[PDB]
Amino acid sequence: HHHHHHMVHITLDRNTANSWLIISKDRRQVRMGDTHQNVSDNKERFSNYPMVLGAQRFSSGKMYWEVDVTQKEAWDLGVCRDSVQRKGQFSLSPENGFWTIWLWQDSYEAGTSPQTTLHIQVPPCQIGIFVDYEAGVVSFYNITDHGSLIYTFSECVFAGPLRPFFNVGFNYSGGNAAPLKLCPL
Ligand SMILES: COCc1nnc(N)s1
Repeated sequence: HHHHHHMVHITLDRNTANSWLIISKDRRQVRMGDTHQNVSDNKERFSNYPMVLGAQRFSSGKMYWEVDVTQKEAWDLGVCRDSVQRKGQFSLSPENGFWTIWLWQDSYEAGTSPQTTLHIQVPPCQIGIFVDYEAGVVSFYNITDHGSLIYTFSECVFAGPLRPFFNVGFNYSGGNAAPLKLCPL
C-alpha cells in the first residue's frame, strides 16, 4: 500500500474511556488498570468493555494511522460512528456503527455480522488503519509483514462523523496487560 502519506496524529479522548483504562500523559497509549481509575462517570464512557475513542472526528478525506499491539492476547481496532451506543452490551458490526478487526483466542476476525475469519501468516505487532470517507472504505494492513492487506470493508455506510476506535481487551488471563500504542509518523 501507498497510504502512509495520509498519516494523521491521533490522540485518545479520556472522557470516552472505560473507567478502568489508564491513558498516558501524551494521550498516545492506553492500557487496562487492575481497578477503577478514580474518575467520575459520564454518558460518553463505554461501560461494559475496555474501550476508548480517539479525539479526532472525520467527515471527509483519506486518513491513515498505525497501532502497536505487541504481546497482546486480545484487542479490537478500527473506526466507529460518533453516535455509537456507549452503555450495556452490543456487538461490533457495521449495523451498530463499527468497522473493526480483532484478535481473540489465537484467531483474527473482521467485525462483520456474522464475523469473518482473517488469514494472517505473520502475527502483526503493528496494524495500519486506512479510511477513505468518500469511497466508503476501511482497510487494515499488517505493518510487520511489509504492509500486506488484512481486510477491506467496502460500500461502508458511515452515516455520520467517524472516530478512531480501540479496545485493549480484558485481562482475565494475566497475559493481556500490555498497552495499545499509537505509533509515530
Ligand atoms: C452524568 O452522567 C450520568 C450517568 N448516567 N448513566 C451513567 N452511566 S453516568
